[PDB]
This record gives sequence, C-alpha cells and structure tokens, in this order.
Amino acid sequence: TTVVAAAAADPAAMQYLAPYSGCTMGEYFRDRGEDALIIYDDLSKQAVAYRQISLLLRRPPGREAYPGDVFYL
Amino acid sequence: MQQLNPSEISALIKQRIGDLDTSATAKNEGTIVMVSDGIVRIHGLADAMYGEMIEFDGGLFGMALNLEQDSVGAVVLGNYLSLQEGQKARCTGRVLEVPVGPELLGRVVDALGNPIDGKGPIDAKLTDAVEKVAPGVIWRQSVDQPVQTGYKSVDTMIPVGRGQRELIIGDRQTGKTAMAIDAIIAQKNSGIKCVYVAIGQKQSTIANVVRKLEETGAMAYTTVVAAAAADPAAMQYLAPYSGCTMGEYFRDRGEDALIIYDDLSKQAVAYRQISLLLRRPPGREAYPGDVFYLHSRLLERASRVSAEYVEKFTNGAVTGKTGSLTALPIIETQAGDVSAFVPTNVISITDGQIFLETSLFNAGIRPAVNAGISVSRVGGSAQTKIIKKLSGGIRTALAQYRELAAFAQFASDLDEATRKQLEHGQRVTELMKQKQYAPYSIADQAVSVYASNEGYMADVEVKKIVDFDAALIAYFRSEYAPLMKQIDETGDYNKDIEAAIKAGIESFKATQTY
Amino acid sequence: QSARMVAMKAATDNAGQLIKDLQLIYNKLRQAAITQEISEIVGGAAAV
Amino acid sequence: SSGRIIQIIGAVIDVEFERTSVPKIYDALQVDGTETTLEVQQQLGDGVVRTIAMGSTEGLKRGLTVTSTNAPISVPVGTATLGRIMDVLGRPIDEAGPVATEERLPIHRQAPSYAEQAASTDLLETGIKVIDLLCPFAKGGKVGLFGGAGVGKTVNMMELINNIAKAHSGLSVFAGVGERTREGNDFYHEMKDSNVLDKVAMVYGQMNEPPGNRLRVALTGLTMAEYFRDEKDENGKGRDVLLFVDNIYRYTLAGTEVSALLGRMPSAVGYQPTLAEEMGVLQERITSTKSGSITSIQAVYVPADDLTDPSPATTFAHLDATVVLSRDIASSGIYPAIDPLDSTSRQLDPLVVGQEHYEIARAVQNVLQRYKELKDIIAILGMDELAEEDKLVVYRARKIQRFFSQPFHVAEVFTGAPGKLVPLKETIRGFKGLLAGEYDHIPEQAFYMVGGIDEVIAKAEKL
Amino acid sequence: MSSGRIIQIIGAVIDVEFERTSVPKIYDALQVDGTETTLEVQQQLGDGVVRTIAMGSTEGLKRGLTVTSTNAPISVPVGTATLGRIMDVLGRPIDEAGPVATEERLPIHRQAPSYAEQAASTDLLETGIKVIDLLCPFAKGGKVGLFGGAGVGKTVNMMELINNIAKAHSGLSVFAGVGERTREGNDFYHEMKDSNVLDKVAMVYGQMNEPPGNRLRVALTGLTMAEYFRDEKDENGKGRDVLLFVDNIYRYTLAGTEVSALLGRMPSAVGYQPTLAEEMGVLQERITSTKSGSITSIQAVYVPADDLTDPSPATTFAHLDATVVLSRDIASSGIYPAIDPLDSTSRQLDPLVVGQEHYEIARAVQNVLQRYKELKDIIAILGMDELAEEDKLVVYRARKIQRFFSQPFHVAEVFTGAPGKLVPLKETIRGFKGLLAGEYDHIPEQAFYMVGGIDEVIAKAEKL
Ligand SMILES: Nc1ncnc2c1ncn2[C@@H]1O[C@H](COP(=O)(O)OP(=O)(O)OP(=O)(O)O)[C@@H](O)[C@H]1O
Ligand SMILES: [Mg+2]
Repeated sequence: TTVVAAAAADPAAMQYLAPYSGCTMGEYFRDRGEDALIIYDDLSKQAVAYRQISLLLRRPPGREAYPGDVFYL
Repeated sequence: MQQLNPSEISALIKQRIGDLDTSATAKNEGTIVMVSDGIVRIHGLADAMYGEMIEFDGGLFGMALNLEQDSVGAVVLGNYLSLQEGQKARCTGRVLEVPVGPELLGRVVDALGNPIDGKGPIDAKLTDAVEKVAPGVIWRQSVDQPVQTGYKSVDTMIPVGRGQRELIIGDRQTGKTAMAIDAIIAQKNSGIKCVYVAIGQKQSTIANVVRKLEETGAMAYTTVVAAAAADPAAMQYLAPYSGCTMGEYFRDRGEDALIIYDDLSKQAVAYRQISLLLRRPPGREAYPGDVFYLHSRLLERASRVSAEYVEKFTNGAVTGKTGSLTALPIIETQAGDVSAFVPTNVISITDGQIFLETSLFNAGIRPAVNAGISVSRVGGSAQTKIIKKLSGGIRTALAQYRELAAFAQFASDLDEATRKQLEHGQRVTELMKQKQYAPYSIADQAVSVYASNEGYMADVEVKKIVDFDAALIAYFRSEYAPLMKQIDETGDYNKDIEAAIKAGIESFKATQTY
Repeated sequence: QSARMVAMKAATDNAGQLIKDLQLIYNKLRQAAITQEISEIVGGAAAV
Repeated sequence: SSGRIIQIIGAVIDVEFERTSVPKIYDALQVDGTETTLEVQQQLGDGVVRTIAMGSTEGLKRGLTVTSTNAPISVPVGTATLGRIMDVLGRPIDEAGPVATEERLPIHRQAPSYAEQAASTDLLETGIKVIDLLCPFAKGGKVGLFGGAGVGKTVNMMELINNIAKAHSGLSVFAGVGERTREGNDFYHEMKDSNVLDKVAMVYGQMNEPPGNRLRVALTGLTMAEYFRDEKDENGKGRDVLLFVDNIYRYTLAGTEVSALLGRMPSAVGYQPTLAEEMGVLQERITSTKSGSITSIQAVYVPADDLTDPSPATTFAHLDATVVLSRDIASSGIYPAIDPLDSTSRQLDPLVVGQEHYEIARAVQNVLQRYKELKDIIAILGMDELAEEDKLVVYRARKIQRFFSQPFHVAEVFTGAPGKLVPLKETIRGFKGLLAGEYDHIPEQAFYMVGGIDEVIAKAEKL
Repeated sequence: MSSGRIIQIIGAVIDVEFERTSVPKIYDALQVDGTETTLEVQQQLGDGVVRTIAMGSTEGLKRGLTVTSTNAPISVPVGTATLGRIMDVLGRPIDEAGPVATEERLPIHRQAPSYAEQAASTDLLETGIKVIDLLCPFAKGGKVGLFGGAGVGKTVNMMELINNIAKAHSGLSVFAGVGERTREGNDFYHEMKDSNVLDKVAMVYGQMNEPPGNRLRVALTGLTMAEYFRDEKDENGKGRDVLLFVDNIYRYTLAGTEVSALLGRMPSAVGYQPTLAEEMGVLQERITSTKSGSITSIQAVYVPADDLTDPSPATTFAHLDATVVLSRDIASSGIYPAIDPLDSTSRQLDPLVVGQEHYEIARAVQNVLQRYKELKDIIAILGMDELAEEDKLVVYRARKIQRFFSQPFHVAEVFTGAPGKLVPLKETIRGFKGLLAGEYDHIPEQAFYMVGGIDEVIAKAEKL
C-alpha cells in the first residue's frame, strides 16, 4: 500500500493536487499489465479546496458558490 | 488599466506641471472634486485625520472617513446641494465633539449638540469626544441595583439592573416605543437621568413624544437627541454615539443614567448607505464588513464602573459612589424573523431581550411580552428583596399555564387538578395587562403579586380581574399610605409587612367591592 | 374511546415527523436564498 | 457658458461644461435643439455633470449644445391650475390652452423643521361608517390603501374627494405616479361629470415615460399642494389640502431603475442604497403645520402579496392608518369592501377619540374575530349544536357585517343618488345599541345598504 | 531601511509603503512610530505597498506617518509568569497588576506538528465527573464541543474541570475568550479568583468592542501559551498535559468572515470567507497529542438558526471528538452537573478503545434511560398501574440511575459545606454494573443523590 497525505493544515493547493498524484502513482501498474486499486477519501474536501483556489482568483461561481468547472475537476 | 483617479484633473495636472512646491498647498487646505448623494471627495488635505471634523466655505461641517492615496472622502453633516466643485475645504485638527453637562436636561438637540427647540443657546461648560473606548474589564463591577420600568410582567419576570443592556425586539406597531417611554417616565423618584435618542422617525412622532414627556414632568431630567427621517445619513449614523457620550457624562462622576436607542436597525441602514456610497465591499444583505463592530463598540459602553474608577477619573472629588449607564436598544424584525443579520448581531451582544408578539398584541394582551422566550441573564440580583421573593409564584404560574394552554378550549372533561391550574393561569395572565403612562411602583406590584399568589383572586371572575386589582391598589393607596411609603423607601420583606399586607387584603374584600 | 385515544397518539407522531421533514427543507431553502442574494450583490458591485 | 453632450447610455446623459461655470445639483438643463429637459444628479469633476432626461432620449446626438437655467425645475402654482392636467414640467396636456399664471416654485425644498410641527392632532371625519369607526384618519396624516383586486378603489377615491369637497371647501391634488392611462382618464371624466373638477389639480406620469417623470410627478403634485396650503386668505389662516398619490410603489422603482446606471452598488433585494432617504424626503413634507395642513391618501401596491420586502416595509414607518381592501368582502355584496379585522390605524386611542369610541371599536373587533373563528365549527356541525352563547355572537356579527354596507353618492345609478355622510355620533349610538342588544330582534336584511339607525328602523318596520 | 509611511486609511484597513528592497514578510507585525498601535501584514500588493489590519482603533492616524517593522510575527510572553493574569491579543496586562515578569517570547504563527510527531496511542483522559467518564469520555489531544447556553452552569463546569486537571495530572490550563462580554468576563474573573482556581489559569480576553483583528488572533495567542506549557519538560522529559478553553468558536468563525470581508475577497456559499475550512484547520490541528505532552480543548459551540448543516457547525463538527450537551430541564430538577446523559455523544465510546465491559455498561445504561423516557408518557396518560412489572423495575432503576449521575463539586465547597468528590473509573463501572443487575433494588432513591462512589451510597442508605 501507498499513502498520500494532504492534511487539514496543508495549503489548499496540496489538497487540490493530492488525488492526481495518487492516480499517477497508481497508473504505473495499470500501464504495465498489473491490477491496482485506489481510494480517494473525501473528494468533497478536494472540491472545497478547489473552490477556495478559484474564488481567490475572482472567478464567478455557480450553484452553492462552486466554480463553473467543478464537474470537469 | 484602472479608471481615472479623482486627482487626475486637467487643471490639477496643469498645476502639477507648473511646480510641485508648497507641499500640496500647506497640507491643511483642500479642493472639492466630486459631489454626489451626500458624499464629497476632496483633493489635498495631507494632514487629514481619520474621523477629523472638516469645515467647508459655506459654514457646514464634514467628517473624513476615507483617507485614500490621492483623495479624501468625507460625508457631510449638514445638507449638500450647496457644495460645488472648486470650493475649498479646511481641516480643524480636531475630532468630532459634542457638549455635555447638566445643562442639556430638558433640551432637544441635534446629533452635534445644537438646540432645535427654539429656547435659545445651550450654555455648556464642557465638550467630549464622540468616539471613545469602553472602560477596561478590570474597572467594572457586578450588577446588583434595580431599574424599575413600571410593568408588572417585566419587573417580576425579566428584571433590569443598573449597568445591564436589555434589548426590546418585535415587529412593527407592537408597543416598543411605548415601553421605552414608560420606562423613562417611571424614573420620577429614582433620581437617574434619562436620554432618549430617536433615529429616522417622523418629526411628528418626535414632537408628540416630547409633548407627552413634558406633560408628565419627565423632561426635568431627560435629554432628547433627534435625527429625523429627512436628516442626512451621517447624522442618523452619529446620533447614538453622541447620545452615549451625553449619557456617559453622568456615569464617570458617580451618578446613574439610562439611555434608550430607538430603532438601531435604522442606524444600520444609514451606515450601510454611507458605506456603499464610499465603495466599500459589502457582505450579507449588502452590509459592510464591520456592522458588528459598529454596534458592539457602542453597546459595550453601557456599563457599571467600580468606585476606584470614578475616584480616579474625578481626581478624588466623588470618592464614595459608583456610576453606571443602562441601555435599552430597540430592534424591529420582519414577520418575527429573528434570524436576520442585524437582529442576530444585536442579540449576541446584549444581556437579554424582551420579545413582543404581534399575535398577543392583536388578541388584546397589552403589553404583548412573550414570557416564554424573554430572558434576563442578570437574573435575581437585579431585583429588590420583596419582588425577588414574590416573583416565583408568577413565574411558575405562567409556566404551568403555558404548558397546558391547549386544554382551555375543551373545558369539559378537565379533571380537578388541571382545572385549578388553568384557573390560576388565566387569572395571572389577565393580571399582567396594563395601560399606558400608568407605571406601578414596587409596592403596587408587591401587593398585586401577593394577592394573586395566595389565592385571594381564586373566587373572582376572570373578566373582572383588572377592576379588582385597580380597586385593591387604590384602597391600599388610600388607607395604608404609611405602609406604602415604607415599602417604596426600603423594599424590605418581613413577617410584619407580610402580615400587614394580608390584613389589608382581607379587610378590602370584607369591605367595599370592585 | 380506546380506539380514539390510539388514533390521536398516532396522529401526534405523524405530525412530529412532518415537522422534522419541513425543517430540513426550510433550512436548505434559507441557505440557497442567502447564496443567491450574495451572488447578485457581488455581481452588481463588480459590474459598476 | 454652455456645454456639450458627451455620453448617452439609456436615460443617463452626460454634459461637459467649462470649469468656471458648472451648474449646481438639481439644476435644470434645456437641450437647444429639442424640448427635452435634463436635471443634474452628480458632479464628476472636469466640469462634467451626470443627468437624467425628462422625456424622449431618442434622437439625441453627441456633441449637442446644452444651455443651463441656474435653478431647479419650477412648476406653475396658483388658483389658475385648478381643473387642468399637467405633466412633470407643468405643461398642460389637456389641450385647453396655456396655464394663465406667473407664480412658480421649485419642486425641491427642505422638509419642515421640528419647531413648526402642529401643536395637536385633530381628528378628520369622512362619513363612511367603516373608516370613521375602525380606521379613523388624522388631520394631516398619511393613509395607505393596501391590497384589493380589481375593485372600485378608484370609486373609493372619488367618493372621498366628493365627501371632502361637499363638506369642506378645501382644494385637492391628484398626482398619478405611474398610473394606467385608462384609470386616469376614467377618473378625469368622473371628476368632470360631478362638477368637482373646479377643485382638483392633476399631474400625470403615464407609466411609459422615462423614469425622471415617474420620479418627479409626485414632487410636482406635492409642491402644488404646499402652495395651496401656504396661501393665507382673508384672516391669516391657511387652507386644508388633500393630496392623492395613486401608486406610491412606482415612486421607489422609478429611482431603482436609474440607481444602477448612476454608479451605485445594489442593496438587499436590488434596491438603491438611498431607498429610505428618498422615501423620507418625499414623505416628510406631508405634515400639518402651525398654518394649514396637508392630508394624504396613497394607494400602495404590495408586490407578490409579500409585505416584508423593503418597498412597503419602508412605507409602513410613515403611515398613520392602513385601509385594506378585500376581494371576498366585496364579493359578498358589501360595496365599500374595507376589511374590518385587518384594516387598522394608529389613531384608535382612547386619548384622542374618547373612551366610548375606543370601547365600541374594541367590542366590535372582538365579536368579529370570534365569529371568524367559529367558521369551521359552523360549517361542520351547523348552528344547532353551538352553545346558547356564541349564537348571539353569530347573529350580531352577521348584523355588523351587513351594517358596514354603504350607498355611494357619486354612483347615482342602481343606488338612487343616496348621499348619506352619517355623523360619527350616529354610528357610535347605533353600534352601542347593536352590541348591547336593543336591536337584536330585527332581521339582518334590514341592516343592509342604509345609513343611520333611523333608516334601518324604517326599513325593518316597512317590511 | 525598515521604516515606511502610511499612504491610505479605510476604516480598519491601513496601507503602508516601504521601499522596494525592504518589503516585510506576511504576518509581520508593524509598530506605528509615536503612538501605540500594532499592524499585522495581510498581503503584499507589489511596488512596495503592503495592506495591513490594525489591532485597535484607527482614529487620529493620518497619512504620511512613519511606521517601523519588527521582522517577526506577533510575539506574546510565555512561561510560569503568565499564570493568574489577564492579557489582550498582543500579550499585555489588562488586569492592572504590573508588567509580566517573564522574558520568553514566541510567535503566534507557527506550523502545526508534522505527521512524524503524532503520538503512538490515543487512550483516555480520566476525570471524575462520573457522567463524562462513563457516557462521553474524553481523550488526550481531543477536542470536545460543549453545547448549551447560560443559566445551566457552563462556568461551573469549567471551574471543576480546571480544578480536576490541576489536582490529578498536575496540568495547567489556558482560557481564551473569543468575543468575551466585558461584564461576564469580569464576573468570571472574580468567580475564579474567590475560589483558588485562578493560580492555575492563564487568561486571554479579546472583548467584543475591539476590531475584528483581535478577536481572530486571541485564540492563536492562547494556543501559543498552551503549546509552551506543553513543550517544556522537567526531569525525565514528559511534558505536562494542558487544557485550552475556547468559548463560542462561532465567534472565531465570524471574526474570520469579517476580516475577509474588509480585505475585499469574494464571499463563499452562505457568505463565509472562501478560506473557512483552512482557517478552522490552522487552529484545530495544532491541538493534538505529541510525544512530549498533549493539549485538550473544551470549546463552546453556538449553532446559528438551530441549523447544524450550514458551513460553520458543519465545519466545526469535522474536528470534534465528543459533544457534551447541557439541558435546561435536567438543571430544573436539581441535578448537577446538568449534562444530558442521552444526547451527549463521544467518538471514544468504542469497544476497541475503552475495552469491552465499559462499552456494554454504557450501552445498557443508555438503553434503560431510553426505555424510561418511552414509559413516562404512558405513565402520564394511562396511570401507573397499567404497566407490567418489568416496566416497574425499569422505572425504579432508571430513576436511581438519573439520581446517581449527580455529584458535588470542589468549587461548590465554598458555597455549600459539602466537599467535592472525584470518583475515578473502575468505581463508577462497579456501581452501574451492580445497579443494572438488580443488586441494589432494596435501596431507596434518595440515597443515590449528590454522592460519590457506591460505598458512600451504601453508607447513606444505612443512615436513612
Ligand atoms: N401597553 C399598551 N397599552 C395600550 N395601548 C398601547 C400599549 N402599547 C402601545 N399601545 C398603543 O398601540 C400602539 C402601539 O404603541 P407604540 O407607539 O409603542 O408602537 P411601536 O411598536 O413602537 O410602533 P413603530 O415601531 O412602527 O413605530 C400605539 O398607538 C399606542 O397608543
Ligand atoms: Mg415606535
């Protein structure tokens, strides 16, 4: 097992990027014919961190103040 | 690429091309550049102080709020429509001040301490800053002295002590102003100076209030600060602070005072307008960031100070005593929505609140005090001994009546126990009704509450309780005047006074009847 | 009489459940209204 | 000494003047080519002023010469403005010819000071049984006519004017602030038919004009009423004027539309920051002074039947009475259709109206609001199973509801020109008797569509 | 040079211009020359301009005024000299008792402890309230919300908790008032001085008449003092265990919203600042148990509009471990402490953490209380005699249980002559295991009232 940690005191950028780093770490086995399993924990908090990042950039929000591309995230 | 600054003007740029000396023309003179909606932007004024008092050419007065990089925003205390760009503005090197002292009693003044009742000038020997800081936490002292309002429900179930901050909250036309004025009137013999501050009201209603105050002799110790609905937003924003300074004058010198802010909601509205016209970022309901800091720093000045503070402030002149200042703000809510922004902020600051219900007001219950949710955190320590002893029966009777009020409609298969509770609860509820401008001294409340507690009202019909109470109080006022004087002077509650009261009550029923 | 007692108790319980559902709906609507108001205010302020 | 238009966006014009000559706030500018008239709102520096247009903003170029007048908008006043119809600027629009007077006043003035407020609060009596009993007016007060579906609220207004005129020779002013032209024309024709046009002056912003009109028609009408009041005749005493504003809700939205373009951030529900300021400035000139008085009647529109939003909430602080019309009460055959339980007033006070008046009103309200509660029980069980008490309440409440009916004099059709104008004492006597029970034996159909108790007695005896 | 000048004042937001080489770091503290006023740096706008929040009133400040820098965040005094004093956000005495006698300072902005520094276990924090221990146990390094308003004895609970932690574990305490009403702050100070608790507490008061800057940083100041208490070690290492009281964290959240609104940042969902979660995490994550010691926090919580799904309590609830809810009716019936034994929850109440027996005893107690609540309405409506005998036993033992959750406090010893009792674990469990098995069915109810362990219950029954 591999654990990628982005705690509650970490900068919002680290929380935004942690699942992508985990997915890249997990895709090493997939490309080489070996099965793997990844567990994202509280993607809602990733969405909150990305909302914080976008609002500080003065981007207009949508429903519940989430940014326009929270789906594409 | 940003918009043009107020300092970017063809004439000003030409002057700047000319020469850069004189340090922006002596640093204490300005030049108006913009005029709109009661806001004036000035160019220059290097030595402007945040909150300084600026004087224009016409004879008006402003107050610099925004000290920006190249301009100086400033609200206008008088009326604009006389200020035109190109005029000159000057800074007085001073912060806003109002006159204080025992010469403003009986007068009606502006937010700046200017008489408007046409009785001549105000000969005041002192001035004080409008914006101050509340005394430190170490200088305070606990609240243990009572303030009477004259209402049988309020003085028994939601007591108010000297130094407390009690809120009056309710919908429109529910009797807030009348309760505040009755509280002011009931101070005939307490010897505490009152201050009534009116914000954003019709001058007709202000004149009616002033006339009614002068009729009852309550103007010998009252000062009225009136910022009407047609007055500029700056005056309505500054009225509470100028009233609070006038009130604090007495607190710092060992005497007691009481101040009533009317419609703090309208001060919030005026401050929101002023902030929005000055381009400040809004929050919920378009309020600026610091509405809470606008209200709290005003309400925290109502306090009670220890004898050491007053002895130090007066340099040993008034050693013995301890001062105080009581506040009674008023908030109006839309359809009983106490979850809005300003009422939520004001509730969190005060030491209690007196809810007035529209439904109780329409049903004929006047005053409409909602005893279920009203609360006073000071509690028992703000009551005289007799009323503190006697209030328990009233409180438990209201509780029991409110618990099982649903049964009042059936009234058919009610068992013996609950029917007695209903009979007592309805009678106590009928007891609490009261008229206007007729306050009850502590002795009247004591007599009424004792008569209700001991079942002496258990045999009188519900519809005629008010007449019974009025007749009993009149009979006691007529015959047993020395006992009433004793109770009013002291407030003691012994077995002797209790026996005398019981004897009087028993004599009343045997003799002439309501 | 016994049946009426039982029916009234059941009706009281059902009303108590209705309250707990309507409270959640009301809270959701309150938060949505506050969000809409703030969004409109910020947009109107930024457009000026 | 004259400037050029440099920017046109919607109805917000900009003019650039020489820096030495810049007009004050609320000055009146007259574009040279056309008949459009501007008024200044702000000063933006560099001799630039931002204005709004009182009329057609279409066909205006940039760089079009503009001259100033150095004074606010002045409207004609006097006795020569009685019976005419005028727009904002005071130009006649009834095609009857130019207004033959020379007295003019600016429409923007300061509110009366605190010193000159009326020393007392007189009681104004009309003659309508519902209003004079449950919702008494005040001399120089402010009255709102809330709610009401398509019903004779206009009928109520002309009844009120006829009653005030035939009782008192005082004048009147009607200022339709954003009114439907159909209703305005109907009102004008009715005034012309009843020979009351000799005592009314009119101002019209007709809901399809630029917001400057719908914003300043009220101020024009108020200036005319002020001049009528301040005229002191033959003794040294002013008159008592009556002023109508047919829709006060339009006045707020008229400023709301221009607020955003003028460069102001929004507010709670999108209103202007200065909503309370504008309402106070308008509503603080309608007061009774030491010399004369202005009393007003203002129909108020509640958007979406929700009176917690700022538009009527800020009006409620100024009203002395609220007469609430209702659909159902008019449906049941009660013509005046004032809601007895909801319509209230600040003037119902034993100090001002005496003790018997207040007690009678309270008793009537209690009876009505208990009968309204008995409705579901009456519908389910019927009238037989009620107690012996609460049957008298039903009968007396039905009688009271019938007795609020009133024949309207101005109708003259289907009624019989029945001007009643009952004195207040008659109504007090009648309702005291009815509550006491001296008339409990009379059929309820007798109390319908009559005036005093003498008439109901005569009708009952005839049948 | 470090010195710069003010170029803009808007309410409480002051801009300062330094020369382009000497722009100070973020969160640096600036001192205004000639006055007493501390500015905290919030963001760097470039070209030497810095936007700051003022800690105090700004009236009387004018542009072009020289400002000097400190090249460090706000520093507060720490040590044993802070015990028994009242301090503002900047670490200055407001109790009028002279200057603080210590010399050690620390910055209030520092990184939370890393992953490698976390403790090797999360066991418990024993404290003999006899209700907290059984139903809603605490945990070292935990965070305990405290629901309920004034009038039920919040302050008395804080008194008793401070006394107990100082007595048993030799630990100190810190009180951090975020938005403290001056009247109630003075009352609390005198109440904690007349009882001798105050020699153990270091108080920090940010009153609610101060700018929103102070009310946001008083919690960090109190946290810094608590951290210094934890970190220092006697011989054999093993730094102490500390409590940190933060009253009405909702006021901390609101102070976070206000300073964000002042700085002009676009609001989030329900008006809260976009950095709400990060602002809560920065505080709540420095409260934890490390190798040396631990910090436990008792935090009052206010639920706005009674809606516990809006961002403030929905964010606070993520960090809390246990919730102690006080009830009005429990206090009405003369039961102290008025802790609701049925609605107070704890994440530590698991068989894996507190063992096996304790979990089952607590669950059985809760089951009996629930059944009794279900039986009281039947008693009210249908007469006592309608119930079966099992329900008779349930009612009797539930009344005994409700009595047994009462005990006297050491702070009440001054008011009432009865000394306070600190009953540990392995003694409450015995009593409740015996009571649930019918072993004490012959004792009257009154013997289970205001008393410690089961032995004194037996004695008092003997004296009845
Ligand atoms: N306790 C009372 N007993 C009898 N009449 C009362 C009482 N209180 C108020 N009233 C009457 O009913 C009305 C309510 O009084 P009040 O002026 O205090 O209302 P309000 O809530 O302050 O209104 P608003 O906030 O809109 O100005 C007044 O007309 C007053 O005469
Ligand atoms: Mg009022």
